[PDB]
Amino acid sequence: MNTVPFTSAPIEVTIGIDQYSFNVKENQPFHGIKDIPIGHVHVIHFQHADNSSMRYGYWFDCRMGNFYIQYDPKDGLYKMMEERDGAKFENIVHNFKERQMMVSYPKIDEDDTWYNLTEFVQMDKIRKIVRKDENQFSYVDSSMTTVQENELSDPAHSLNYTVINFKSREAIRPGHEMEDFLDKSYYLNTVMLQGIFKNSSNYFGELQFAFLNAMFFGNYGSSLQWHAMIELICSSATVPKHMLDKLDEILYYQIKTLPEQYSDILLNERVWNICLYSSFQKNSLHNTEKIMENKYPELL
Amino acid sequence: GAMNSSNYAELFNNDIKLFVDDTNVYRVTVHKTFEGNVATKAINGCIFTLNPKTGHLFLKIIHTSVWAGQKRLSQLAKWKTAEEVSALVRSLPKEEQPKQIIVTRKAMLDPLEVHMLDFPNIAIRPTELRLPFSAAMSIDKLSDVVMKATEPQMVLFNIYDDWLDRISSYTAFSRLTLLLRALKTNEESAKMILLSDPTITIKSYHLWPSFTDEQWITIESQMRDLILTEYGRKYNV
Repeated sequence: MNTVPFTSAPIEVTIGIDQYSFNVKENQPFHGIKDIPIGHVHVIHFQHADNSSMRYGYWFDCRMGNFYIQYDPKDGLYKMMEERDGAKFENIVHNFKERQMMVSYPKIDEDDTWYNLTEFVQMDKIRKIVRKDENQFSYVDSSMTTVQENELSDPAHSLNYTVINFKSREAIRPGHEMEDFLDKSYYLNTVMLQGIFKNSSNYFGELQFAFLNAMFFGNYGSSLQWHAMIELICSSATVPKHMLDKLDEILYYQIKTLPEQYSDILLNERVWNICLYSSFQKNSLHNTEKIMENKYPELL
Repeated sequence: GAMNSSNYAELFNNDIKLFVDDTNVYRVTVHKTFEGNVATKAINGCIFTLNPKTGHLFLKIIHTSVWAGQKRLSQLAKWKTAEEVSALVRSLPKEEQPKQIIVTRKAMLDPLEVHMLDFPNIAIRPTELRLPFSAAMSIDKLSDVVMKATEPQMVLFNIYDDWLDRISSYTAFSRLTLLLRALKTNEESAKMILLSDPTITIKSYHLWPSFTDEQWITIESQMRDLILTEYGRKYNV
């Protein structure tokens, strides 16, 4: 179980750690988060009380280093940093734990939600989507645009998700125009799975990471990416059976975790209705269809 | 974006463009089977691809053999149209290739866009105009060549005959759409108007009769009367 200490909390802020969140008051004696489960990626995220605009946060994996948060009064945000002096860090953490100035990662033992949301998400892949190689953790916020959005403007601050475009030469074989447009199996299995992602695990990982960025930061391009990756599977007539079954589980936990009040903006009516009711895989997502029908029947 | 009443003069500027109409690509007669079920029999169709500035018509005849053994023909017909239009563009010299293709039915947008991926600079556009190009098979010489075809065939026409020697493209297109609108609303009456005077003939190399300017005014007036009448009937007004 690992710890992310906070130097201080000088401004009032709502702090998220994965699917949990705490309100911290201005200059409240908050000094971090302990008992963070080892084995998963995690995200710590922030929304300032005075500007409910720009949610922002850091993806990290405590196995890769000792990380802490420190407010920067010049750039006006909570920044993640790495402490390279291992003894200096253990001493900071132990003092803060002794003074009980840390919240405990509040995981119920029965609860597999975070595992189920991050099953295929790997820090090394995050770091290729979010390019900043001098850090071991990755900053994401509400406003960052994706490579694809940029094509249609600062590249250093882009989300380098895999570009998916159903009306592109990459997606459509010369001479198989109608076939490839109506049955995207070639594009899914040969171009994307065999070619770019190499395996279904890396594809699901990017899908899960795009959803999490949409949910936690309201990142619109991430939402576009999540829906595109779902649609590409559902619009393929030929998908490995293990992928379909895993997809149903992945989407089930995503829909389960989504705030009920955000379904209006994070859920694309066309994609979901097409995927659950018209697509080749209309009958392959039983769990996801059941939770969607009981939780958001208005959308459908 | 979409072509409509507001940007109508764009059709007659000097940027090459084509209208594509797919209405008559997949044509069937519906009939009863011995067992009393219903079945369709396809007949030859055509893609209607028209330069509205010059009148050049690229009539690609769609022979019934293209449907043999195929499923979901009305969907295939859109993609076959898109395939043939793309092949036409590729066959043309670069300086003859269109800068825009306007589809008369929105369901052609995605099929044509996908077939034209190699041509990213050619804009594929819908239109809000209700154009009467379905009535192309009411032009006797076009209907005849489609029905007689025994194999796929492209036939080239000028749908304006020699009118551009005397009138502008805008006026020629207006005459064409009025003629076709009349033939669509009441084919029998429209055709009666066009041939009532046996002394006015159709040249071998033309589609329509050789009316003088004054006779075209009478003809055009007779066509508008036909269209309004029919309309009050259709709607009782």
